[PDB]
Amino acid sequence: NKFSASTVHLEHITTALSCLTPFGSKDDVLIFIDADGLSFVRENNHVIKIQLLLSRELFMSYSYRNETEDHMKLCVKINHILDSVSVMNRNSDDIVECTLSYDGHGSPFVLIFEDSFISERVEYSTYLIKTNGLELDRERISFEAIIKGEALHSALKDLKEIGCKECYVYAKTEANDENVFALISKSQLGFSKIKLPSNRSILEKLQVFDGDSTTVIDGFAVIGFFDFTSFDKIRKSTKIASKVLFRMDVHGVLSVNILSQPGIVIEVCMLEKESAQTEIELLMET
Amino acid sequence: QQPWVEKYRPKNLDEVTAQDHAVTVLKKTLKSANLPHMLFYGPPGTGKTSTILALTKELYGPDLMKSRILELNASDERGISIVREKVKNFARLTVSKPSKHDLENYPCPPYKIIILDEADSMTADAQSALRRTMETYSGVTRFCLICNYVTRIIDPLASRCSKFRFKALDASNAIDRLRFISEQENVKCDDGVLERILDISAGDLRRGITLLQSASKGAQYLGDGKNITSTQVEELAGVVPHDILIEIVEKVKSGDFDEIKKYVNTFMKSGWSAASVVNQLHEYYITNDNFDTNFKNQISWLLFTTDSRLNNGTNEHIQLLNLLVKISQL
Amino acid sequence: SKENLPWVEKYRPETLDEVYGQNEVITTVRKFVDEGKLPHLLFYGPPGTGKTSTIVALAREIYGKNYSNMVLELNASDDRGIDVVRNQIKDFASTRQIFSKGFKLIILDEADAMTNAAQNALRRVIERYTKNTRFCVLANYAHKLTPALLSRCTRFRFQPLPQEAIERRIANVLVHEKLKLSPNAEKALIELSNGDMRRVLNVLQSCKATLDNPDEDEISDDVIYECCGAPRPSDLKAVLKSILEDDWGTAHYTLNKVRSAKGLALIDLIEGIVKILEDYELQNEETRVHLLTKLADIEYSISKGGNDQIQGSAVIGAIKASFENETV
Amino acid sequence: SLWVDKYRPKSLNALSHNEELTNFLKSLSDQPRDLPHLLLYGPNGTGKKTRCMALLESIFGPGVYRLKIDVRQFVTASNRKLELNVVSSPYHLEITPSDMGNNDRIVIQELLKEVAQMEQVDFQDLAHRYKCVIINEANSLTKDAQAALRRTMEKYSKNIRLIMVCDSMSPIIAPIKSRCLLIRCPAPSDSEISTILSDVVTNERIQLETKDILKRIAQASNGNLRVSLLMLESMALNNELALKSSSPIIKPDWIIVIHKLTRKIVKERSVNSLIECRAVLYDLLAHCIPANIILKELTFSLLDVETLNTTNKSSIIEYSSVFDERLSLGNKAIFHLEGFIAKVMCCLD
Amino acid sequence: SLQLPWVEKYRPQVLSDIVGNKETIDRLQQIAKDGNMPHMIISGMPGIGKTTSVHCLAHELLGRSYADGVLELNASDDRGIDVVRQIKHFAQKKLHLPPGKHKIVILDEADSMTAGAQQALRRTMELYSNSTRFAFACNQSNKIIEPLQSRCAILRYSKLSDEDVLKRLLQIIKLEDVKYTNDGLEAIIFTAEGDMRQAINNLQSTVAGHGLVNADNVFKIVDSPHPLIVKKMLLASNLEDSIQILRTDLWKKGYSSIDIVTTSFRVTKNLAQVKESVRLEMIKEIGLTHMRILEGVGTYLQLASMLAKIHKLNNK
Ligand SMILES: Nc1ncnc2c1ncn2[C@@H]1O[C@H](COP(=O)(O)OP(=O)(O)OP(O)(O)=S)[C@@H](O)[C@H]1O
Ligand SMILES: Nc1ncnc2c1ncn2[C@@H]1O[C@H](COP(=O)(O)OP(=O)(O)OP(O)(O)=S)[C@@H](O)[C@H]1O
Ligand SMILES: Nc1ncnc2c1ncn2[C@@H]1O[C@H](COP(=O)(O)OP(=O)(O)OP(O)(O)=S)[C@@H](O)[C@H]1O
Ligand SMILES: Nc1ncnc2c1ncn2[C@@H]1O[C@H](COP(=O)(O)OP(=O)(O)O)[C@@H](O)[C@H]1O
Ligand SMILES: [Mg+2]
Ligand SMILES: [Mg+2]
Ligand SMILES: [Mg+2]
Repeated sequence: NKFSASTVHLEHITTALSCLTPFGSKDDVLIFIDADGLSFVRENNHVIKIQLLLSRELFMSYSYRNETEDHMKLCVKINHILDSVSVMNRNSDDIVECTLSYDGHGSPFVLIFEDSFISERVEYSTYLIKTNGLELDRERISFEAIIKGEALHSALKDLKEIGCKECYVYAKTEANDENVFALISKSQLGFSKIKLPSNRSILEKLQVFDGDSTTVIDGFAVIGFFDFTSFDKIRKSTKIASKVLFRMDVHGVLSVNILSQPGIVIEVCMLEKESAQTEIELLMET
Repeated sequence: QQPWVEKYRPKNLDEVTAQDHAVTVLKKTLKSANLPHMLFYGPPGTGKTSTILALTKELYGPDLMKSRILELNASDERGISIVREKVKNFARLTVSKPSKHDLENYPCPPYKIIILDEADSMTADAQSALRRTMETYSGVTRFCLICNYVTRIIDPLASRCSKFRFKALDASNAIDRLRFISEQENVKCDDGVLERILDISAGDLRRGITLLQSASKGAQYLGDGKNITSTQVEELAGVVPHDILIEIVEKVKSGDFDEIKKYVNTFMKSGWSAASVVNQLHEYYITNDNFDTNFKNQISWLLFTTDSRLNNGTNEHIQLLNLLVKISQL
Repeated sequence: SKENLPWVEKYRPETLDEVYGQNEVITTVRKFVDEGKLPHLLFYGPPGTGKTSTIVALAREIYGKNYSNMVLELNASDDRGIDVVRNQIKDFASTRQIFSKGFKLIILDEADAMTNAAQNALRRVIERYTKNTRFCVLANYAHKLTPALLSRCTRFRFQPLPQEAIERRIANVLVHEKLKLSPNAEKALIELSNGDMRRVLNVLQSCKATLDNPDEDEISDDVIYECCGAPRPSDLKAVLKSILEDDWGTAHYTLNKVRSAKGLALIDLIEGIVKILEDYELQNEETRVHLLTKLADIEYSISKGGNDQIQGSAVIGAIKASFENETV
Repeated sequence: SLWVDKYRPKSLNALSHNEELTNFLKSLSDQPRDLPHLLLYGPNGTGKKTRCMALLESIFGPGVYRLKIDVRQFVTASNRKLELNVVSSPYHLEITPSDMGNNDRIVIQELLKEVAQMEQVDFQDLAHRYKCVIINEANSLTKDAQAALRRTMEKYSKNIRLIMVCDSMSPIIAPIKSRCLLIRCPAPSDSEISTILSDVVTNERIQLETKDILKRIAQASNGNLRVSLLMLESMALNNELALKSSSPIIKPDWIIVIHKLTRKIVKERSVNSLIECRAVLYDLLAHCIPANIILKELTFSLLDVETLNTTNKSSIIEYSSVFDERLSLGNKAIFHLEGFIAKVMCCLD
Repeated sequence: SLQLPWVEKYRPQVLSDIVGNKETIDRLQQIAKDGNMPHMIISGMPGIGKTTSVHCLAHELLGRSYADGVLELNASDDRGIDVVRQIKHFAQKKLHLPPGKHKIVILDEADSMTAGAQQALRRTMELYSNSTRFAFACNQSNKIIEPLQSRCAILRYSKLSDEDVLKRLLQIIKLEDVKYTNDGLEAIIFTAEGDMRQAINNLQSTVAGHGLVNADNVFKIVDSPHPLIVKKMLLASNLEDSIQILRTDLWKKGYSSIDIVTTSFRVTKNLAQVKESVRLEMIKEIGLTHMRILEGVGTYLQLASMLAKIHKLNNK
């Protein structure tokens, strides 16, 4: 078997699968197999992409005896996996040892559930491969904000409750410790604003650059016009996030980094709309 | 056991008679791996389904077929939704890993075949939703379309599919196969028989083997150990006897409308098929030397119109009577 | 890899250099690409003329390694309803192109199969995000597209491929497969294609498979006619001569013998005779009308099946009838 | 019960109106294991269904006439719940897909496919091994249910066999006819119908006065045995258990209505007459009488008028053929049924 | 990668740059200045300025409040009854506009809206007529329900003439300093067929391909409208010429047979100098050919037979 991974903490992979649901629920899923860990990649409409990673440390056994190629790529549907694991989690209270397996190209993705009495085995059919171009430039970051998970989840839930057809993000740090970070929404209520606090427990670090990630300046704000349909795709991932890192460059790509508690790392890349700017500035100067 | 049609079905590509222009190409495919998209069209009972099944068996084998073959026919739904999801998903599937036995005994090409039999019954939208499915996944999936009327296949789809026409199986190219079946079923026949069967069965070997099976059943039942004669096969087929045809044409020569009306009324009670009597009248009237060029020119169109009307599913009493009245007034 | 592919897909052009026959449109789009402005294009023409190849090669010379992040290709194999247009296309157009290669491209292959609601909704997506995206529409039937959609798209017509382009591409295929083709065989191939590259490639593949020794063995016209199952020119001329001059019985016997010699169908013979009839110098002008009407009826009936022996006699009668008014 | 059902032959040896066909059926039933798919075609009421049931008895032994009705329901492409009566036997099955309309496709693709998929093997299983399904009125299948049958009865023929009864095989597609053995059932001669009626009156008390009235029944029935027995019972009930030579040959009401229509057409040829003809045609169609039969009977009543010359009759039959072709490839029957009449009275004038 | 197409680069921004419909454009300018713009329905054919005039009207009318005053909805946006119940909050909004000015709701492509949406639009147009005004723009006015057309002033835009197309082409050319000749511009107008957008696109394509706008360069990349070739084919005297057109200018040029049949139907509907009996016979023959084409027989012999039948019914 070119790849084999065993674990009993099935809640982690369950949260990995429930964090992949927001990006459509009946479509194809890319799984990258490498020595470092197990990663799921999903892309929607060429505008947003998620990338979860299950590290080797999450499995007691992680062989990867494959030698011809450094990384293995397979494409399997997500509806099949969801519909299977949904009925498999009927007796999840039992001590289940999940076993992932993949024998190479042309072989199905195996998912064995052993309870020491019953060994359910499922072979998922692998499809042809149609996902990196949607990555921010690391030398062009205009703002870098570290936000707590609970606050961001609450803000996203509020924006959902307000409707929030369109969304805006602000990143301004003035001369003093005036770190301003807000999530403005264009909703039925009108022009609503959710301002994150400047205190260090919610907003640990805000740093605004001149599109080079090296020169810090104050008094200038970076504006991001995002469709809330794509912005709500990170709500289910922030629900289990300890700290969330926000990064955006001048090309209009927002990279949400979510770390869970080791737990699971979630990377979401989001594209910016064409594009109200003066209205944003006037509302936040007010 | 089983009907001789489902008992003498070609198992390999060497048992497919009368179609070498396509079987040779499909055999050359076995050594190579560049099988194109195929469009099999021809008259009914010419061997298209048998040819494709034999090719599939020879390419994959019984074990790998269940994973590398998808067959969709008119007996299952093939709407736009099915075409856009199920066929697309099967084309998108990865080629399954062949076993060591399969690799050591069968060529095992690195692609799968989607067989769409009776594709003429598919709607135009469903066929349009196939074009890019075939084009994009051509290197991992192959398509075979089976139909009887090539016009019912849209031009874009017919362009991407290699066209293989299956010839009609007449007495000059299928006599050997029917002889083989006869000698392997111990069927005794007179000289001339097994050729009249193929003449009655115009381009159809399925019917020329079902007729032979029925003749053999009856001959075994009667139990005199005598050969099967042309009369028996003709009667079993449904061919009108020559005396009845001569009476029909004499009535036509008479011209009286009521005489023809009453003879047709008493003839339709015998249950004879209108197509068969029309065909026999065609043979008589065209191959005879007692009629002028103008008579034949007019009657050819008359028979053509009658046959076209009959093929549409119309009353045979009204069409036969009209044809005979018309032939009486030329 | 690319050696186990059908010749229709193995020889798909990758650059605009390899697209032959369509010269004016290729020149115009190359100049459009170089000048940096690309309008909303609409490609129209018969199937297998090189529209998809042309647009894909253009979008590879316009983007490059990011041809997968800048181009959104939707076709008939994908659902393209009102919701799809309102959500997927709208979100692809509104988002930014990461500045990569300027504008983004949307290729709508087989747009003639799209519903009228989707085409009507696409009108205000084409002309609103034209600053960020350019739409290309590929269609074979222009009557299925709304006039408004035709208004906002630049129409380029893909003509049927001329003889010279077919000859050049056949030479490329031959050199790449180590094959030999006689001039008469090339004539027959270019004539049977009817301005179609895919038919040419399929027939050439079948010809290669037909030959015993694909190398050292040439593809004569006889091989082409055997594999494609078309009547020889001499057969059509002989059948026509027998119908015109000989009596009914001799004409019927000659037609039957010609068809049984190589298992020729009746529809191909009808088409071949139709062309010669089209060429004739008729002097009554009712000959032409009767010929066309009767033979079209026969062809339609054949398309629905029936007695294949009644239809041949019908053809002979139609010809004799029409060519009796010529002498009138 | 009716005399058509009470005296129905219930075996292959009880058939007495065609002996060559009975010999052929016996030959088919001698070795039931390799029985092909059969298509019985011939005039209506000759006994095709009786012959099929006799053959099924001969192959599966007695047990096939114990019919019971099963209610089977489907759903169309959309959410249209549909019902089809399924009369079944321990050894065979009978359905009438034409009774459900244009949606016989779902019936063929679900019921027949399900029965054909089941092997019927009973602990390592001619008799209760393969299955026989009878398709009544195979002509009315709408050119698509016949497409779904091409593979159903070719791939699963090991555990199912098809025997369909159809009057005429013009509307049946060529692929369906190719896969099946054609069995022709000619109509009985008047002497055979007279003999059958004589047997019935011998087992009954209709108290015939002359055996030249049974010949009149046979001649008036035009070779239809069910109709012949129906008239026999009719007269033998209206005229008491007594059949005098003056007894009136009873004909169906729609037939005499069509004859009245014919006489009206011959007499009156005017627009108002055309409207009254339309009213009568609508009344006939309100009784679910098929339009092709209406046209056929109207044409053959028009051709029976002694006051019409040969040219008028030839024009009538030509118009009948043209409008029958139109009716076949049509949606509303009234248009063609009215066009035929209009042309008829435009020609007779 | 920085240039915009000439269709969008030269889209008029003021009502004075909208050629054609002289009287309608003057009326629109008067409404822009006076104010009190009524409910309007703007119909016409593609490429005449039905949206470049409603947007210009809204601009010149609202002006600085063109962001909180113009609620633009089109087919690309969802416009169900639920949306019509976005159109209610916008109407209920109070904005301090100059005297005589009203908010504008530009419902582009109102012919594609659902009937429930229109039945609710009536409620909105009835309860909030004193603050906001609705400007429907469509291609066929009959697709808007009569109760909505009752409350609106219908303005029908006619086809743009050759002079108003030539004037705008000359303006665009002087702005783009391209080279031309009279015959080339005449050919561009001829192929435009009353379409300004198509004329601009053809001029842009000709300039890009060659640079000089003459007849040859225009006609080698832009084809003469095929409806006119269909009309020429159907009006031929003898069958030789008609079949000759059908082949050379329609079959070998790549036009599909079904397209030819549909165009022939429309041409026959709008044909002149032909008797009604002849016209209906030609309609019947074209319908039969359309039936044959749709059933699968898309052959040149069917079209030749159709032309033969048309000639046969013409000469008698
Ligand atoms: N060339 C052939 N050699 C031998 N048997 C043949 C040949 N062609 C047809 N048959 C026989 O014909 C019967 C049916 O043939 P099929 O190929 O399955 O039918 P078909 O060609 O698909 O016609 P359809 O399905 O109506 S289009 C089988 O019993 C075959 O054995
Ligand atoms: N001009 C050309 N030069 C070389 N090969 C061509 C040319 N046109 C077509 N082909 C070949 O024909 C194949 C099919 O043509 P495509 O361009 O893919 O389809 P198409 O021409 O757009 O026709 P439709 O409308 O999509 S069915 C290509 O993959 C090529 O192999
Ligand atoms: N009257 C006009 N004068 C000048 N240019 C015009 C005029 N009308 C349209 N255009 C041009 O056409 C393009 C804008 O098209 P529109 O006016 O929006 O077409 P339309 O009349 O709205 O037709 P529809 O309904 O959208 S298909 C631009 O390139 C304009 O320059
Ligand atoms: N050989 C026969 N002897 C006596 N009655 C017969 C015979 N054949 C048919 N009949 C009568 O004809 C009636 C109807 O026959 P039916 O099965 O309806 O023929 P079809 O299937 O052609 O309509 C039956 O009720 C039966 O009594
Ligand atoms: Mg078949
Ligand atoms: Mg294409
Ligand atoms: Mg508009």
